[PDB]
Amino acid sequence: MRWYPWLRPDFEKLVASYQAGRGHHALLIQALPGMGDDALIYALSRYLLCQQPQGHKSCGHCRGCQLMQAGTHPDYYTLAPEKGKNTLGVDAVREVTEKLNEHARLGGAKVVWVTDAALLTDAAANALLKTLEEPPAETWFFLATREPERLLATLRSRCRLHYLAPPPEQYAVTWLSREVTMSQDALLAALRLSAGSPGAALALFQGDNWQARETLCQALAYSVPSGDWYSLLAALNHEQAPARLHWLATLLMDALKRHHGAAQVTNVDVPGLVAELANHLSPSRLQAILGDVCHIREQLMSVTGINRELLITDLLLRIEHYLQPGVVLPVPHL
Amino acid sequence: TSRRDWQLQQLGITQWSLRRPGALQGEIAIAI
Amino acid sequence: SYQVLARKWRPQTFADVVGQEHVLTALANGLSLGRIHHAYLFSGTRGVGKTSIARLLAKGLNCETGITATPCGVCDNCREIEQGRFVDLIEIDAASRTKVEDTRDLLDNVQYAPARGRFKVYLIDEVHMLSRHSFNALLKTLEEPPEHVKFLLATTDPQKLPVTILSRCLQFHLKALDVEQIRHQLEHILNEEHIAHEPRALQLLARAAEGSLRDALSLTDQAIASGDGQVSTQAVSAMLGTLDDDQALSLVEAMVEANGERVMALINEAAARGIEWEALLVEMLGLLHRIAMVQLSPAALGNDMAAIELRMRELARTIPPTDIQLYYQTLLIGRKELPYAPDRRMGVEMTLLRALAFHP
Amino acid sequence: YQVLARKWRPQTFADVVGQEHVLTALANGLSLGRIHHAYLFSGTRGVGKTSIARLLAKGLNCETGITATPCGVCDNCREIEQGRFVDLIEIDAASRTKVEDTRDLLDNVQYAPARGRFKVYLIDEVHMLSRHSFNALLKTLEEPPEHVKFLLATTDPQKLPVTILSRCLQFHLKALDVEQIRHQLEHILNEEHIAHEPRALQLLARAAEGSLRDALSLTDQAIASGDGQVSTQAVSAMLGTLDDDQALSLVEAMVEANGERVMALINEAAARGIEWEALLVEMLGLLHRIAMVQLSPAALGNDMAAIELRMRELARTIPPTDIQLYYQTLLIGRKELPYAPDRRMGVEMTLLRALAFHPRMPLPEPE
Amino acid sequence: SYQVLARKWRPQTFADVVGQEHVLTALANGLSLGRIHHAYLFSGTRGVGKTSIARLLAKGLNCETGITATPCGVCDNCREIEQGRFVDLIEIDAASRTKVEDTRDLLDNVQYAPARGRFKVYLIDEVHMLSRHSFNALLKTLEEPPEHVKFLLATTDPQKLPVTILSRCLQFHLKALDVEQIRHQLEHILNEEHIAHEPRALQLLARAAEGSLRDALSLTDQAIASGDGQVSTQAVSAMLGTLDDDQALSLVEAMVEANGERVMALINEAAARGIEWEALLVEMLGLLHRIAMVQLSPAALGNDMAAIELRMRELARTIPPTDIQLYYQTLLIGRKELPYAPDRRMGVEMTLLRALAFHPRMPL
Amino acid sequence: MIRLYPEQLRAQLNEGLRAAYLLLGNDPLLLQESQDAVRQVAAAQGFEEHHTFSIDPNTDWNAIFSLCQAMSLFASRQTLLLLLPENGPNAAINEQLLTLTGLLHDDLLLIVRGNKLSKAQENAAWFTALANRSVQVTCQTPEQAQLPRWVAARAKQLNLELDDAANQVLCYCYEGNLLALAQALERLSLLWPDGKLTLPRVEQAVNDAAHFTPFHWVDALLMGKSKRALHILQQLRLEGSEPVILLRTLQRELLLLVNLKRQSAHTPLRALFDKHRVWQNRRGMMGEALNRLSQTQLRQAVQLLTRTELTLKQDYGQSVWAELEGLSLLLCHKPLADVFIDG
Ligand SMILES: Nc1ncnc2c1ncn2[C@@H]1O[C@H](COP(=O)(O)OP(=O)(O)O)[C@@H](O)[C@H]1O
Ligand SMILES: Nc1ncnc2c1ncn2[C@@H]1O[C@H](COP(=O)(O)OP(=O)(O)O)[C@@H](O)[C@H]1O
Ligand SMILES: Nc1ncnc2c1ncn2[C@@H]1O[C@H](COP(=O)(O)OP(=O)(O)O)[C@@H](O)[C@H]1O
Ligand code: ALF
Ligand code: ALF
Ligand code: ALF
Ligand SMILES: [Mg+2]
Ligand SMILES: [Mg+2]
Ligand SMILES: [Mg+2]
Ligand SMILES: [Zn+2]
Ligand SMILES: [Zn+2]
Ligand SMILES: [Zn+2]
Ligand SMILES: [Zn+2]
Repeated sequence: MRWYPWLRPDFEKLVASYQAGRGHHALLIQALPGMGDDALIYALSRYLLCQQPQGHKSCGHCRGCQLMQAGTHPDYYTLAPEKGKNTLGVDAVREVTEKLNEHARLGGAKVVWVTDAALLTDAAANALLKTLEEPPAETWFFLATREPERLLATLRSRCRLHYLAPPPEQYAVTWLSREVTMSQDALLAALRLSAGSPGAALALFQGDNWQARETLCQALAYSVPSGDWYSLLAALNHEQAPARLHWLATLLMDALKRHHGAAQVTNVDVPGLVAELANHLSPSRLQAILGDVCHIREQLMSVTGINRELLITDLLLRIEHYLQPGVVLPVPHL
Repeated sequence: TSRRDWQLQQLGITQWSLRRPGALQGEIAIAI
Repeated sequence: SYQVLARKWRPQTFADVVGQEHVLTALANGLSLGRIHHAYLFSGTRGVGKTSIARLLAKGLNCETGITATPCGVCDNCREIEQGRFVDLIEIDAASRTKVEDTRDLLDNVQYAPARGRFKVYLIDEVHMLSRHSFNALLKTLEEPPEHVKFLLATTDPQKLPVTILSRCLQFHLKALDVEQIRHQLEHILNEEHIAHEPRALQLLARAAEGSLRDALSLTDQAIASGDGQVSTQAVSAMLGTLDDDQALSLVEAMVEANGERVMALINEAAARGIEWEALLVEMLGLLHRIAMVQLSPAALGNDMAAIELRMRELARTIPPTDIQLYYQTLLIGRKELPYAPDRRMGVEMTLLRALAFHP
Repeated sequence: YQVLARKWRPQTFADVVGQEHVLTALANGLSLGRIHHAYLFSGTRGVGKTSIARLLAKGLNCETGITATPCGVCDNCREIEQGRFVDLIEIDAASRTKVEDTRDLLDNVQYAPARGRFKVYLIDEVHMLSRHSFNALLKTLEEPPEHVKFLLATTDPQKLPVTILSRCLQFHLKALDVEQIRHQLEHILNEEHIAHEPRALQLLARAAEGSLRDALSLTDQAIASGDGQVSTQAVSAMLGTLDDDQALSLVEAMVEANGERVMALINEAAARGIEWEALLVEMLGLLHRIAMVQLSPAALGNDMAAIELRMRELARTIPPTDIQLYYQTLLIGRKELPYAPDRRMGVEMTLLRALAFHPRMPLPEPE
Repeated sequence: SYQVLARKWRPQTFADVVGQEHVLTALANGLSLGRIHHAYLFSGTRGVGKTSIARLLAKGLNCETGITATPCGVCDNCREIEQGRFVDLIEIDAASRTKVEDTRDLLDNVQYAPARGRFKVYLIDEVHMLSRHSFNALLKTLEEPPEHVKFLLATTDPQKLPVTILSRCLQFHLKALDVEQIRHQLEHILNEEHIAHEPRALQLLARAAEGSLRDALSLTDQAIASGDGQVSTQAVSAMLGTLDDDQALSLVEAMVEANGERVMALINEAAARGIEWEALLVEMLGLLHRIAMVQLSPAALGNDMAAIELRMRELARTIPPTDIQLYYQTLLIGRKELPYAPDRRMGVEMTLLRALAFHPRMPL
Repeated sequence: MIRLYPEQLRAQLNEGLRAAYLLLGNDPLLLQESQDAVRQVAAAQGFEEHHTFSIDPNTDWNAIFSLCQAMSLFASRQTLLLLLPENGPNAAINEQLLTLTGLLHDDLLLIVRGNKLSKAQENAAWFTALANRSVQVTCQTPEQAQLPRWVAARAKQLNLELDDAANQVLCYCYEGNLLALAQALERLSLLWPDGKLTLPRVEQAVNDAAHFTPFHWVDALLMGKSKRALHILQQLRLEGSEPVILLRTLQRELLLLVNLKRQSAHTPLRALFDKHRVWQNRRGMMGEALNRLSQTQLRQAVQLLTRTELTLKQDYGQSVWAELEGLSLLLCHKPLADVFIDG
């Protein structure tokens, strides 16, 4: 939970409202992963639960600060999925709602934090509406999500939206170069792959994901000339399949844009691969493959219990079939 | 193929043609 | 402590509601004529006043003066109902009480007489979330309730209710509020709150509301919070990311000319400036619709757009209507799938690349 | 004051609307003396399963004797009407679905009736019973005591076990047609001394599908809206149905391929503020009706007689392919309506698309 | 009154049982030779005579004359068993009594000698509804059974019983009664009851029975009620039409032969009763898929569709595969477009019209 | 620990009586016969007391321990029988069984019934504790290849004459269910005292009660027998098997076949089988499969399987069995015009 510099302005705004008492009881933060929205929410929660606030920061010595540091504050609630599960059920929401009715142990504000509103099931989202509309006095809700459009409309209408804008590209590149050592092209490509959000690129670099991306690029470079797309299975069949599918889609989009003629491409560190993709494939086939890859990624991320290997194998065989002449290509439709 | 047919295909509109016109019982007057 | 505009300005009288004239007239006529049903259902979109009207009806039924369509608002029953602590008004949150056991327990107590009021009113909210067993258990008592109980149901998805339940109650459908009504309500609220505002900001907020008054109030609260306590045109435009300049016209012209480099450059510039992609797509759709409209009749072009008439007429004359329809369909498809793409910019680029292929 | 649905429950076999076969079978069985011990009633909602069951109970337990025409005036008939008859045990299976309740009920079946000659168990919503409850009734239902009768009513018969079905006589009630519903509404309104008009009653009957409870609820709502009267304008406003003349004129203008008339009609509708999705639905319905008329001359119903001739004209002129093309175009337009910038904009774009691809007179091609 | 046909005509002798020769002959031979097992189980469909045969066997075991396959029917034991007052015959409705405590008291009576019978017979029916503890108690009782007690079990779901219970009893499976035997039994019953009837009505009732005699008797009672003391072809046909619920196959047959009037009549009949249009489309799609599979291989059709086997076979043999594929695709498109149609009924009608008269145009 | 088959159990019992007997298998008939033989021998030896318990999470081990510890005034030589769960013993059951084996006496005869144990189950403290003083009888249902010999022997020991057609009918109707087949033989003997069992005689008193597993269906698909595959699928549907299990079992073999077909263009099949760890017996059938399905096929099958999986998972459809039948016919050499494949 690092505190990034670009969170300084936004915080200074939000807390200001809470100083004047003009604070909405339901705040929804829209931010890409790695933007540090969790740190902002934690800072706001610490400010709200401090018994002796000074300025815009908690004192750090009152009983509330000590309990927050120990992580055993009675009036602080967190709604997150179980360790083995992936969605947030309705039982937890109901228990939190029933617990919110009684008075606070320390006689102060009560803070409830939802780690990710996109993981709420339909039943949980519907159950939360009544509590969110008319919460008891001195109760604050914090929600974070990537795409507000994915949330329930009724739930969305009850919240105040705050959007975090990623910093400018040059500042992000300078910050990344300061944090880690790498070539400028690699840093720029990592930043663009993460939709311009710093920290996500740092997450890519610090881990072994870069080696996986290099392996995928080599496999695709081998496959494109020969035409054996089945060999990519080993490079895609993994628990992190959506990210690799996104990388492949980005490569296809870069190749298509290069064919059409453009000055900016997401993958700036691999001109040869995109050049080969543009040379060896026609625009219609590129569009069809891109659409199929996006659809399969969405199916993998959405459907629960779906088999990864079967879907990837079917996708690769379908792409190989599409590469054959005289095959009707899919057309988007409602 | 015809330009209009291709445009209708892109728009997602399917075109239906008579296959057993004797089934219809009425003064369809399709031919003019 | 502090209450948001949505909670503060909940209507407390039949004359304080906006729109929904037919429902109010029907309820008033029913109350006046003495024909009172035992099962009312309210359907409509979100934030249209289903719960408000249900609470107003409940208050009118149990008023001390009598069964009237104009509650006094000063007797003990009215005040207690307004405060939400009235004994004979039982409000159930069906979204968290879906269990059939709770429904059976509730039904087992209908035989008891009301404590203070002349009727025992049950207000079930989000009734569409109940289980099948709950609906089946309700059916029998809902058909023939005792003489001293009433049922009020509010839902936003009436399709999910079984036909048997729908057959047993009088249904009232609430229309989505018009832009003018929302604008007038916002202006009245701001005037009562002593907050400076401008007509264009109100127009933009009403347009962005999309027929929901709760959404309009939430947007107004956000604008007030983010605009140092003042509602101004620039603040609202920045919040909503209004296109303002004719970027959409240039983008659609580049798309029609099938010049990929120009389209990509414009998209890159827009991304650098950080605009909202949904607004861009909506503006492009509007421009395409206007161009199609002008082709049918030259006079169809609006007078408010008397700044780009030459380019619009050039596009209308040069492009056949079928290509306009194809572009409109492509942009609609792109708008539909935008939230499901890995990134908004990626989805917009995919849509534009697909559209660029419709050129011989 | 009292709700029409509860006030006008049939109390004699002559008051039942339709269901001729079931009534005839029951009357013949009662007259001949061949009475079973397990009856099942099936049908859609609000067709009179419970009413017929209660009438059968009255006939069985009437003081005069076992007759198909209950007097309706003796103590037993009045108590059954008021729901206070001891020997008519009415069970709400939707509420008591547990096997313990079924066992408790079965433990007291051998005791003689208190006052009547038969003990009648009327189980409603029997399809909600648990599997154990269903299996616990097999032997008692197969061989009940002499003075015990079972009456079952449900709207979802296929969920019952086949073993249960094999043990009872099945009667399937059928949905009522428009004529019967309209006649019943006319009779009820005449008895209630409420003014009405034929067109309003026809609209209410058509909007109620084949359920009388829905028709009565709509009648109550219309009376409330009309302030003590049932008027065609009030019912039309309540149902949100536009005049068929405007929709037919729009369809004719679209067929003729004259954009000016279509735009004028759209502007006129916008002046009133006609719902646009309803307009699309009405146009689709008119096109479907024209296609059906092309298929069979007798497809057209009586309610459209006012425009029938006009419809026939289209059926004599428009080829089926053009009708199919228009229907598909409007269906796609409705499909894409939610994502358009505005409903008016979406409908206008759909109509412009239909005009552009007109089979005979497309819009002029640019030079 | 006249009683009920099902109750009045209980088989009181082995000769009165219709069919089931492979079971009755084996039981008679076992009784004659003295080869009697400890536990018997009876399985089959509904209304095939499991309980009747169990009661007949119980009567035969404890007859005064001796262990014989032809009970006299006149001694006191036979009359008491027929009337259900025999002390040594204990009939247990396992469905009503499932808890272990209820079963324990009944099973603890095996420690007392019979009062007035050679054997102490337990007839447990609906035995598949017992709980695990009840099954354990029954197994413990069956492990060491006294020589003077017999257990008779009847159920329609033998797979629900534990394998341990199954392995310790001899199982007899009853078959369907077939059309001819049902018709003969109905004719005999009506002749005994002095009720006018016609051959066509009896054939229709037997065909609608679907292998169950109790269903046949119930339908006969309903027809007699409808016909006002008489069984006639027109009355039975009308009654069956009222209960007819196979509009999908009739619609498929009408559509395949291009008969619009029949299609409209079937649609009206389906709309007369409460039906789900999407369910009807799904049923039609399933029927078309089954016909295509049968065309691919005759073994595709199984015993689950024995009722409509002939019609499906005829459709598979007559219709070319291409027409079946075209209809299947048209119905798929119709199901896809149904939600956005002006009405469900209108959508179904439009799809049926397109299948009848129109042919889609495919790209390229 | 001694290892035996049901036929040698009586000979071993005649040789002597051990302390513990383990009966592991999936055939109820053989398990019951072995249990009856063991109990009869024990009763002959002087074991007139028997106890039976069911192993489950809600089990009273205190009663079993008290029975083991306590003595008897006159009724000594106790026999204890345990019924293991279908899934098999777990860690708690493992330690309970170890404790029980610790409290073992010469006058207590232990018998255990359950399904075949795996290597993990086999490698347990209680299992190894009984290794030196135990005999395990394996009771596995014979396959279709060895079934007719078993039927002929069983008929022979009952003094009956079976024709070849009657034997084939009995094997077909009661495959995988030996209890039903034995009861059918007993009923046939009762019906005909002379013992002459001809084809028309047996055909009258036989019903279809076969039992199968998904592996049988997959093997039938590999061989290419449409009738057998359809019959097995119908039986599985009647039983109530989970479609997902069938989908996974078919998926494994289908993906293996796809990979082998792709990589067999320039490699001998024997090397591929060795590299993929294919069992020697199966290598036959797999081979003919690769000689019956082309590369154009095995892609339509994969597409149909993926579509069926998606329909089952997200759409919650009820037409899974129809798609399974279509895929079964597709794997066999049939046209399968592809309108149903959505290809
Ligand atoms: N018809 C109306 N007139 C005035 N205010 C309204 C109306 N409908 C909604 N509102 C405003 O929206 C807020 C929420 O409305 P609500 O009662 O939740 O409607 P719904 O139950 O349809 O969501 C209220 O606090 C009220 O201020
Ligand atoms: N056949 C009929 N004749 C007269 N009224 C009917 C008929 N069917 C339904 N109704 C009206 O509908 C109301 C509800 O019917 P109900 O008893 O609920 O039928 P069901 O049990 O099938 O729902 C009744 O009060 C009655 O007035
Ligand atoms: N084989 C048969 N012969 C004559 N009548 C039969 C036969 N099977 C069933 N029935 C008739 O069906 C009725 C019910 O049979 P039942 O004993 O319930 O069989 P099950 O126990 O299989 O349901 C009996 O009254 C009997 O008249
Ligand atoms: F949309 Al609501 F209560 F918030 F009906
Ligand atoms: F009471 Al009903 F269908 F609503 F029988
Ligand atoms: F009594 Al049954 F099948 F209904 F044996
Ligand atoms: Mg509400
Ligand atoms: Mg009813
Ligand atoms: Mg029985
Ligand atoms: Zn502090
Ligand atoms: Zn008041
Ligand atoms: Zn009377
Ligand atoms: Zn006798």
